[PDB]
Order: sequence, then C-alpha cells, then structure tokens
Amino acid sequence: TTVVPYTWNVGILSLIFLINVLGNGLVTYIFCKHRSRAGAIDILLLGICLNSLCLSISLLAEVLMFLFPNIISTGLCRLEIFFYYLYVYLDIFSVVCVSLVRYLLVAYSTRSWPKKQSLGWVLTSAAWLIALVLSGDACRHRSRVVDPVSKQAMCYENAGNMTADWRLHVRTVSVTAGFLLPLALLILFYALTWCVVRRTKLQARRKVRGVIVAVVVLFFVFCFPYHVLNLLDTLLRRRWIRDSCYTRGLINVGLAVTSLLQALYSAVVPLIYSCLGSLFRQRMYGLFQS
Repeated sequence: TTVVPYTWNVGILSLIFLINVLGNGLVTYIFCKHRSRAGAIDILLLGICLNSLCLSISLLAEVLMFLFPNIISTGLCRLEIFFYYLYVYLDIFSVVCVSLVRYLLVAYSTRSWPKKQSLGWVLTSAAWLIALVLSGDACRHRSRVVDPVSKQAMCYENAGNMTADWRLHVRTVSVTAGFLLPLALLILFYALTWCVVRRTKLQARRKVRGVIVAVVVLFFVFCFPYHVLNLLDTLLRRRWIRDSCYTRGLINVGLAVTSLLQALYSAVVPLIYSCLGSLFRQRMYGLFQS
C-alpha cells in the first residue's frame, strides 16, 4: 500500500517547489546585489539558499514524471535523484560549515582572516565538491524499468543481477556520509566553541545574531526526523534489528510523513531570512510593495 495519495503528494511537492524557488531566488538576488560588503557567514547563509534551489529541479522532474508517465526515461530518473541527493548532502554540509566558522570566529578573534568572504567561499566549494561526488556516485544506475505485474514504467535501481547490492549500497552511503559524520562534526564544532568561550570567560561583547540560530534550529526540526527514520529503515534492510510486518508498515508510514518535512525545510529557509534579517526584510518588503 501507499500512505500518501497521488493528489496530496503532487500538490504538496508543487507548493513546496513554488515557495522554494521564489524565496531562495529572491534571497540570492538580494545577496548578489549586496555581495561586496558580505562576510563568511553571509556566504554560508547564501549557500543554504543555493542548496534549497538544488531541490527545485529534483521536485520539478518528479512532478513532471507524475503528471506525464510518457516522458519517464533514464535521463530524468538520473537527474531527479542526482539533484535530490545533492540537496540532502548540501544542507547538512552547510550547517556543519556554519558551525565551523563560528568556532573560528572565536578561536582566532585577534585575526582578521576568519571574517572575510574567502573563508566562506572556500568552505562552500569544499562542501559542494563532496556533495557532487556523493550524488553522482549514487545516480549512476537509476533507469527506466517496466514491472511485469502492472505493465507501467517507473524509475528503479536496475543494475543487473546486483540490483539488491546497489540498492543497499546507496542507502548505506547516504546514511553514513550524510547523517552520521556531519552530525558528529557539527557537535564537535559547537562543543569546541562553547569550551573556548568557557575557558576564556569571554566578555559580554558577545551578542546573539538572530538569523544564524533560527536556521540551525529549524534544520533539526524539519530535516532531522527524515534522517533518523532513514537510519532506522537502513537498519531494517541490514537485519541489525528484528523483522516484522507491523514494524515495516510503521516505518513505511513514517518515511512518507518525514520526507515531506525535509522538503518543506527548503520553503522554510527563505522565510527565516525575510523576517529575522533586517536587510532581507527591508528589500523584500520594498519589492513586494511595488
């Protein structure tokens, strides 16, 4: 059985695509118009918008394949899954980079190099290269297959006699490289920032930045559930926890619910900037008053 009907899934993904594209395109436009006077964390926060825009192509492809089964082909199956994994890796990598740069802003406060655009660009490129490698590795075999039992085409993991091995390998790579290690690095950098602040008893000149914290919190809100349920699913398919029809159906429902949350983070991200950021709020308010 399928948990979310066709109509609900298509509508939700279409609305998410619309808001994603509009919000992150506008944010990137404003950022490119005011680039010259930006900092490292500004570049990272723009990188989050670029990550969200990656998902737009994936969702557009998926929606067009739903609407038009006729155009389902190997090329679209590759492209959709490529952009999907690109988004999934890039979001967590960008959060890790944000944590790294705030660590560096305190570890090297006496230096000026932690606060330049150069650090943001270097970190963004380092994240993008890794995400591209990981996504391209996964999107190699997904092609057009026809089920004998229903005589309809669909995107599938067909890889020959080794289809199951590839199916397991892709999920294992996703879990290990896109949830576990990035989370450990994130925790490490925040713990180091807190430790260095505690050890120095840094003065009250430290004052909170509204935008940075909200995005990091809403990431753990809208995206973490999908990754944890993916980990549970992969544990099912590796027989590290016990099999059961009830458990399988429970996780089948859960994956359906949480996958929509993770896609909704793309729409959530630009709205955080449009309200908690003074520059984005002003500019977008002026644009919308036109």
